[PDB]
Amino acid sequence: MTDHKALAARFPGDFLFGVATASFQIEGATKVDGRKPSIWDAFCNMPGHVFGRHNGDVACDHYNRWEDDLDLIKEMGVEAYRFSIAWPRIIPDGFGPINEKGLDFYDRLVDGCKARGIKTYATLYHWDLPLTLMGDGGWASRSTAHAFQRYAKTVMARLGDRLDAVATFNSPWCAVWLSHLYGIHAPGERNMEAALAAMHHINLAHGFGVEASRHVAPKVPVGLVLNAHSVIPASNSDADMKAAERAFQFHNGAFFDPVFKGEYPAEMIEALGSRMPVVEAEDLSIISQKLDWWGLNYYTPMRVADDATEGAEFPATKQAPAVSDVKTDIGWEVYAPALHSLVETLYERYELPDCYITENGACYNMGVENGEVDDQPRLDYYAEHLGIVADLVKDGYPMRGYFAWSLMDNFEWAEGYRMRFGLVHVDYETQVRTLKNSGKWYSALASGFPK
Amino acid sequence: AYPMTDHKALAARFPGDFLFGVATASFQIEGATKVDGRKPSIWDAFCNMPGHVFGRHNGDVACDHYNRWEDDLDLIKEMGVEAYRFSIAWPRIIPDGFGPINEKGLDFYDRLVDGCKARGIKTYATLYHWDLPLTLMGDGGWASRSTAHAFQRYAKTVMARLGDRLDAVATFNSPWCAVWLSHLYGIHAPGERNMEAALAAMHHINLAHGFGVEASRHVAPKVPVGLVLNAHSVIPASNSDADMKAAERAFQFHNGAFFDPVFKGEYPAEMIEALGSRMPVVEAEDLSIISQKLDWWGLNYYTPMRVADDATEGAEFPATKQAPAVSDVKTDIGWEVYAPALHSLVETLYERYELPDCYITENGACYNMGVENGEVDDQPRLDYYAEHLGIVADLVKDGYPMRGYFAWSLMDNFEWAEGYRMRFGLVHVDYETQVRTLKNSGKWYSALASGFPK
Ligand SMILES: O=C(O)c1ccccc1O[C@@H]1O[C@@H](CO)[C@H](O)[C@H](O)[C@H]1O
Ligand SMILES: O=C(O)c1ccccc1O[C@@H]1O[C@@H](CO)[C@H](O)[C@H](O)[C@H]1O
Repeated sequence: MTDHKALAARFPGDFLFGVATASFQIEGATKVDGRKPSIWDAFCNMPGHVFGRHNGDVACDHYNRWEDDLDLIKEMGVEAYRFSIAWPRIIPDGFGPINEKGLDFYDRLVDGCKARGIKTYATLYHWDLPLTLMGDGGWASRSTAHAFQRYAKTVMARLGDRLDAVATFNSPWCAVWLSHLYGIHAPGERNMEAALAAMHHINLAHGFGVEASRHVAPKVPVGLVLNAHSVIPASNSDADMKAAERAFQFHNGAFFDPVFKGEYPAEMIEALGSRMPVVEAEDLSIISQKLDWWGLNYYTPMRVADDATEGAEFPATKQAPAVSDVKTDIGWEVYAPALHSLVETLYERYELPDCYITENGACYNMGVENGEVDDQPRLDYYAEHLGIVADLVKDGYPMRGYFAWSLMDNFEWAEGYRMRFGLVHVDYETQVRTLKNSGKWYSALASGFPK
Repeated sequence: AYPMTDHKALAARFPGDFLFGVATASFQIEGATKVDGRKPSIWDAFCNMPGHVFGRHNGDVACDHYNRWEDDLDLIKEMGVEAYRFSIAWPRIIPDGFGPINEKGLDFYDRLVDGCKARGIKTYATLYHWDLPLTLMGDGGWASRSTAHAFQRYAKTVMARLGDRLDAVATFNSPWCAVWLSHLYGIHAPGERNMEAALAAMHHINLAHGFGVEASRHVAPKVPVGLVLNAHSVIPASNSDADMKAAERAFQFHNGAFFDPVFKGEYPAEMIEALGSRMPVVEAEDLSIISQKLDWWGLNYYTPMRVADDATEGAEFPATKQAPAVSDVKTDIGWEVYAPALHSLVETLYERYELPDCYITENGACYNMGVENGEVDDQPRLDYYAEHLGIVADLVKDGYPMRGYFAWSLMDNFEWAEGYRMRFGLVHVDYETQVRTLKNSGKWYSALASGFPK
């Protein structure tokens, strides 16, 4: 289980261990140095969308504290840091003039990492769309993909000489369905037409980003970060099994199929295709450019059952109950085997590049007692899932690295600051960072690498 | 006694100094949404996001009034109509809501008002007709008290430039729409459905109105200040004690939310009992600022709001449901035509509230006929005007201070969630050619209005 020296023995000597973070979740300084609002600033500040109307004005104050945070990462002995770049700082209206002050912040951040021997994994888009782009229709408008194309080039032109890796998007599933169909994330739409348009334009923007990054910075390996869902049927009935496949096509295939097969899932196209935006002739060629790596985000299985309610929109599924009785403080089922079956399914179904676990972590809300944080269930979560990752390596899968999700407690989207995911406790009143016991344990594991 | 046109008989019923006008709104007619420093409004975003507006129609082109304004003023002049009521685009004047003033934006309305003065057309400006700068959504939009101060500063900036020539100014057009329809019902931008959001919008728009009144008089004390409201004509389904109570709750929520703070310096009591706990912070000076004396007010009327008690358990205040229509006549947008509801509404308001002079700022009808042989035969629109103008003349006879009337829609235009499909104009616009064609209703209105001032 939790014996780190024994766990470490199961990984190759060149395995990459990392910690990860996202711009709006930690940075604060929302109106500083030319930054303009993102769709999340708007979402937060409109009553109804976010717990307690919590916003990102301060968060972890990382914009000002970035040096201490980097020193913390070095002191933990962690080889890699994955962060996202705030489009609203770089090109504040989305289109329009470049904010060189904005590029400067990430320019210094990357330099600080280089000096400290910390490998840099940058994500171009982790949900903070500049608000002004909503004027054109946001992700529902194709022009937004070209705004992204230009943004991608702008960032890589400045950073591409030092970045160890880059990912275009993190979790299209959230930016697409959760944001435009379910109304849970910004901009909070609930419309199938809007969502399908967002779907294609995000896929297209990804393809634009790959291309742009390679024209300016060909040495930098390009990736895409996806929260692929481990879809588990409620039963072995034909009904529930056919449900599981429809769910897979809609929740995963909507992104994996275009990127890795250069097509949309056919059954999904039959049901939803007529409400999709224009797909120009070169679109799927651009979307399906070969990647150097991909990032898997995993937390919990997606248990589905057939939903035979009349007129139900594709995929016509409903939530099946948790088999495990272990749950995190946000209520997510803990079931590590669903990570093994997921990776197994994906590598059978698609031609994938090397894989990095880019997010895996757990919500537990204990704070500081006697200068320490006893977050044993988080420690246990990492041990179990890292064990699975080690199994996958054994089984022959190209698992090259693992990023622990959440360097520190932060703004957790619709949950506000109530749900803590970090390895490092952050006291929001004092901004004091406190390494948790899970973090001390992860640091012990990671410190031994590379061997 | 010999035959007389209806417009001449009608004209005899109005006092010699009655004011006749036509009216428009900036986003509905201007187009040119990305020139001369304009940044997007919440309606640009609403239009372009699939699901909110018919056909995803937007305001990019509209009637191209930004470029054809002189021709449109000439049309007004030729119609012999005394007054022009228009709105000013905040996204043109202060593109980010807060931030640098866009002089180019101000220049447009500066030249427009000069063109009206040069033509002898009286100018009635509306400062806000729903086109909030998109950037203000970053702070929460109308749900944030700061937005009220952003409006305040915008109002001041506008009036400092135009105040020497404007005949009247209204701060807002239809709070009901910007508040409930936009933040509770989800039908208008920004399309929220949240009571907490709506109550914040409610108070901050009431507050912004008061700020605007003070700002306008500070820098242009000569200009008469008003507020334009779509007061709903609430008609109970019956005189049962239960429907009667429903009608009063409906009145408090749909009208009193705005009339009580503005004209009585307080919110309706039963509404507070049900909703007060979810309202934003009301500071010490708020209601005295909101309730400043006005020089006039504008009534928007189209159709009645017929209500019955809604016994649905747990129903949110005011807990009413739609009651059946009495007339079977409807416009092409589906609204009951029922002119006497205008009479009972003005009666009700003048007995409940201490109100200044009244101008009918919007009255009109959706009918969609186009051009045939150079003409638009829109007799049902003409009949709507003649009948409602008869009600207005009746209200004058009955002792109410009705000082003027603006026919709503000078021209066919962008109709919000309906897009360009619903035509409200006295002037037809062919959206392919941008050709204006004065309709038969418009020629009739022109013949009436030209006689004034007598
Ligand atoms: O945000 C969600 O609701 C979500 C749900 C399922 C799978 C992934 C999700 O997003 C990741 O989880 C977040 C936890 O709140 C993290 O903060 C990450 O930022 C994010 O990438
Ligand atoms: O949109 C409504 O449901 C509404 C209802 C009652 C009173 C006014 C209303 O909006 C006004 O009517 C518009 C017609 O589409 C006009 O074009 C005006 O611009 C607007 O002020």
